[PDB]
Amino acid sequence: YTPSVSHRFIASFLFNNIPSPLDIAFQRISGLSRELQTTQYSQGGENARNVWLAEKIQHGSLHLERGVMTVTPLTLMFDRVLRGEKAVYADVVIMLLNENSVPVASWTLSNALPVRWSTGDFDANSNAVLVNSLELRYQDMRWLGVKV
Amino acid sequence: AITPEQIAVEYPIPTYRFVVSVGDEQIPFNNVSGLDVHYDVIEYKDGIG
Repeated sequence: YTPSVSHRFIASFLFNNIPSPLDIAFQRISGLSRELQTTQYSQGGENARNVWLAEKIQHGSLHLERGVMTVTPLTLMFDRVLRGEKAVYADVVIMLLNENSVPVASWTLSNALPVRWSTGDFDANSNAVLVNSLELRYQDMRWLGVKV
Repeated sequence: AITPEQIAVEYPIPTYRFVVSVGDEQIPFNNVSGLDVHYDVIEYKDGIG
């Protein structure tokens, strides 16, 4: 029942089934969520119970943060999409690592689409690292591993 | 050889002899403190350093 910490993790981007070795270190990755959308229905003479009807499944978004660094294949893909060129997809694998760098839990995302790139403010009074914020919207999520 | 008139001109002054006037009346006191002047500092930094 021993729990797992949340400060050791790795993410790998696959462009055309080719992993990017320079895009594995990130300052923060947002949590992944799935929701089953439902609507509540009420009968005629049923005034004491509730009925919930299932519908499609909604996936969340993937947010990452990273400092300013040398140009990498992930950066080039994001720039191309946000420059008005043809949209392209990418596959992401998020892994939670243990003390031996073995992924105890892993999540894979299919057909992730870059949709937002943002950067932090230029503050003359600050003591901080300039941080890029990226967000992607993917089609499907399914996890693999011995823990979850 | 140091003359008393030299001491009154060159030597520093002690603290223990003083007279206090409150309003238009003089009152003998034992201790007086707190006569300090303070200012704030306004700063401005820009991008070019």
